[PDB]
Amino acid sequence: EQLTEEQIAEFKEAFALFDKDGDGTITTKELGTVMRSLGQNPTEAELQDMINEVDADGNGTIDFPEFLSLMARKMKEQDSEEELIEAFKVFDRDGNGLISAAELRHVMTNLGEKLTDDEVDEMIREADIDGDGHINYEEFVRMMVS
Ligand SMILES: [Ca+2]
Ligand SMILES: [Ca+2]
Ligand SMILES: [Ca+2]
Ligand SMILES: [Ca+2]
Ligand SMILES: [Ca+2]
Repeated sequence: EQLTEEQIAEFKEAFALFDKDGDGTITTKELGTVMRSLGQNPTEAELQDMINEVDADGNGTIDFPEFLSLMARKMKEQDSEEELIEAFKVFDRDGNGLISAAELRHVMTNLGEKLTDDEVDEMIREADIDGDGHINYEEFVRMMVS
């Protein structure tokens, strides 16, 4: 058990948008063509780093198996990111990109923990890097995963 025929089809369709000449490989050049379509014009050096990070057999191009592997890991990654984003948005009651002491205390109460200002301030101090007395998304993630 790993993937359905439909999943593999969608993986192939995506690979094809990179493999411009259908040779079964994505090169630095082909990756460049796609990115240039998306508004980025990376250097050959930048493209080669992008390939080297995922070309497992060090053969210089990415094959469909190599793509499946990097895709599956990116998707799981994005699942985790999304959970963190949705949580940050539960806490950032006003959406200004920062969890304040008042916001955190409000959400904690509803989460079942009726906290004092001193307690919530200590929580924030633990996570606060830029010293602004608020928890911004990076600070939230860094604490939640470490
Ligand atoms: Ca190709
Ligand atoms: Ca660049
Ligand atoms: Ca390869
Ligand atoms: Ca806020
Ligand atoms: Ca902060």
